[PDB]
Amino acid sequence: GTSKLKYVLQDARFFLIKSNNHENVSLAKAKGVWSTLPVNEKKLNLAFRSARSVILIFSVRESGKFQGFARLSSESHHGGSPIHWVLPAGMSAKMLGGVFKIDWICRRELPFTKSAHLTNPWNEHKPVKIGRDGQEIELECGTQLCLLFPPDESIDLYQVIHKMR
Ligand SMILES: CNC(=S)c1cccnc1
Repeated sequence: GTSKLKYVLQDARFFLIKSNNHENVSLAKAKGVWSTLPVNEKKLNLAFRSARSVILIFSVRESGKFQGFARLSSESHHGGSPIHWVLPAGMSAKMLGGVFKIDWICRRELPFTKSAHLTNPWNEHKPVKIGRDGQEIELECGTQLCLLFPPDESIDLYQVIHKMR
């Protein structure tokens, strides 16, 4: 193991991403990308410049689980390869902001039952599973949440560490 993981998470910022469906998380995992609404895009871009790592922790709504976590490798950009997201009913692709590149750190799931002892000070100390899309997770809570995930032995954090700057 957990030492490189702890190194990547040191002084990181953490954001809860609430996905409407599994398809979008599958796309994010396959293509290494995420796109969010402008209100959250602006926050993530600010955070990316502010901290050595910005971690997105994903949860599919109504799944009762987190599906993994990833580190931003870029601010958002426009004009790249299109992504055929399955958007919420009533939302068009033009309503999204730009695309963030992300490097997955863990593609394994974690059930909410395992995080019940973790509360988020930045959301009224409610259990960390509770939060709107884009809710920031305070450092200690976010670190402990990430350390609860099963180790993902398919991941080598060597290349992620070299991106930290
Ligand atoms: C791929 N991004 C999706 S589906 C989304 C929708 C609404 C808010 N944030 C993100």
